Amino acid sequence: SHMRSAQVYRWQIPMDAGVVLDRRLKTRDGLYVCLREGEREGWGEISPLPGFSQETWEEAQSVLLAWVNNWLAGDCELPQMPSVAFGVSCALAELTDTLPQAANYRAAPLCNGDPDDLILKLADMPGEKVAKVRVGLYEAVRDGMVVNLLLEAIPDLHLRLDANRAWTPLKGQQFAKYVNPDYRDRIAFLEEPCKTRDDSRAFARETGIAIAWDESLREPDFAFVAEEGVRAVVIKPTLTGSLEKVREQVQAAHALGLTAVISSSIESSLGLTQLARIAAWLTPDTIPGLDTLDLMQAQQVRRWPGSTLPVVEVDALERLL
Amino acid sequence: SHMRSAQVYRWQIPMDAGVVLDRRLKTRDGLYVCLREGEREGWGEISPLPGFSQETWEEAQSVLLAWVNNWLAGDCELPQMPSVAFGVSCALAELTDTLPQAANYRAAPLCNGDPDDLILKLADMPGEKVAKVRVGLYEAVRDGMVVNLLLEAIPDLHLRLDANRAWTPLKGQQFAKYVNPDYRDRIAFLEEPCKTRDDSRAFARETGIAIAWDESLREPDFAFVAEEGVRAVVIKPTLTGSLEKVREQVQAAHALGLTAVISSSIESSLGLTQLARIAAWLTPDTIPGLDTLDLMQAQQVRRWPGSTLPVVEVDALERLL
Ligand SMILES: O=C(O)CCC(=O)C1=CC=C[C@@H](O)[C@@H]1C(=O)O
Ligand SMILES: O=C(O)CCC(=O)C1=CC=C[C@@H](O)[C@@H]1C(=O)O
Ligand SMILES: [Mg+2]
Ligand SMILES: [Mg+2]
Repeated sequence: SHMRSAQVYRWQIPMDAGVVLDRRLKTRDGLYVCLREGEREGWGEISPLPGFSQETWEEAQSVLLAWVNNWLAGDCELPQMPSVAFGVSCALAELTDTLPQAANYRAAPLCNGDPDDLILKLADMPGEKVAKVRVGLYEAVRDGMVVNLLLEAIPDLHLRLDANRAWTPLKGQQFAKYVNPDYRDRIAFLEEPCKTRDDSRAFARETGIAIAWDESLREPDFAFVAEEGVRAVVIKPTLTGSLEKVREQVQAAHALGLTAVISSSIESSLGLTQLARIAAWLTPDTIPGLDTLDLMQAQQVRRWPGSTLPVVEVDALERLL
Repeated sequence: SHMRSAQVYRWQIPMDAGVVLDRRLKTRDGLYVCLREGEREGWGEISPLPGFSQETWEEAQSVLLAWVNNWLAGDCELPQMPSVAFGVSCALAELTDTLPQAANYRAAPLCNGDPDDLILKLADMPGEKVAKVRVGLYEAVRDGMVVNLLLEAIPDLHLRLDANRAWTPLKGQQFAKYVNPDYRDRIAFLEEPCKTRDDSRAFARETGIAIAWDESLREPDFAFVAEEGVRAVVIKPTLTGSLEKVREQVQAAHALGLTAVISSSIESSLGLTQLARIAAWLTPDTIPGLDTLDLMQAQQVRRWPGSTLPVVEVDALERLL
């Protein structure tokens, strides 16, 4: 039986109180697609992220439904709208059993709070110690002092930092000055230190601290480039597009000797598990940036193994078809 | 002096009689941009190709002029229309002296006609013997017999072939059957043998004859993929987009162990010389597919070294600004 059918689900997941993204997030709104052909089915998540995605939830819903209406009649071109392309391409890959299963469902811990308490937490980590910490909220001196404390405390810690383009050149300098140069190599990367990319490149070259691009990847005219100081790229599939485009970006990063990190756009557990599979497959030696499930009050449909959050089943979701 | 100025030229170059592309081409219509900032200038060619480019000459002219009007005020986003993106990005690269100069202005000879006469010509070739021959005009038996004759005649010849998606699986088989399996390795690649890409992939896997993608690269949803039988990709910048996108595609091809060939879209001598520079830079060990200048009755502005065609100078071209 080659018979095609499909369902599209619309949903809202309550966020934990206080989730910040410069702006608060109360609810995660999104969509699932389920595609079926004969005995097989595949799922994907279409959840554009407010303030990051160009498209809204409602625009994505429209494009998704139109795409599904075509697919039901036979193969068609992928959507270009990135959230929809991501979710549909994932569902297609599951249908054909070409998105691999994974042993490991990994995430770099996203950490905040009292520095000493974090030291205690990170020292008890098994395996390679990688954690992600936001910078650029406090002043630069405080950030540099705290990073230095963490790195001095745990000799095998490697920190990913993210300034979300907060800094001027001077603030980047004030930060770096407080990080012991003998530890700077264990900043695995600092995402988007400065307001402009040229200022970020100068920060990297001048301080020796490795940077990564994140927001930059979605800007018009971005190109993958090997350049002194850039050590990594952060690929957020929901903001990027198809699974194949994601794969092309990982490949581009690796060809240039750059680390490619698969990272969360605050997807539901369904999309997060798929990101975990993408990471285990395409970036097997890079822990992905997926530690956002614990910002949410529930899982849906597909479980992240080990999570104790309650699970909303398919039958409780709103159906559009 | 950081003062910006620009000129846009519109032109028509008469083609030699009988140039075929399933359809005749009388004239090559196109555009140049010249960008100047202080003491520096850069040039590029914007010449969409009828039947291949989505955009027309006139649509490209519009987009180019609008882009130039922005650039004159300061840096802006590149055009997305591929011919315009190519030409503008080339001009920008020249402005900053980031499109390298080249020693060699190379092209794989594009050959036709009596097989024996071609044998004589190719035997007198200095250096590595690579030539390109069209297939799929004659019947498949004739094509296979002639390819076999050429390869048997010249032991160090490597042929690039192009069927322009002419064949069914059966025609591909009729062709292959007449090529001695001991010589098939010296078909460097056969571009687009079959009407569908799946049929082309099966041709490659089943006959052992390497294929290349050309037209496929510009189709929606193309992805760069290592797969048995695909050995090369043909990148035509005018049909592709920016110099940076071209560079990304070469990089993608090389990461996958594929040959990347920079190829002509029947540009004027100006654009062809730039393609030659792109090839010497990005694909230093791959002779580019640039042997189309001798289809044209004149060069303009920039000379291909060694050509005896007359040169139309800048002062004879129509100016739009
Ligand atoms: O990359 C990760 O480790 C987790 C995801 C993450 O840090 C982010 C997800 C979405 C928006 C941003 O707040 C933030 C980032 O800039 O990387
Ligand atoms: O690639 C080359 O060697 C020369 C250019 C070439 O063969 C082509 C240019 C433009 C259209 C096509 O006729 C043809 C091709 O399909 O590669
Ligand atoms: Mg980031
Ligand atoms: Mg071709």
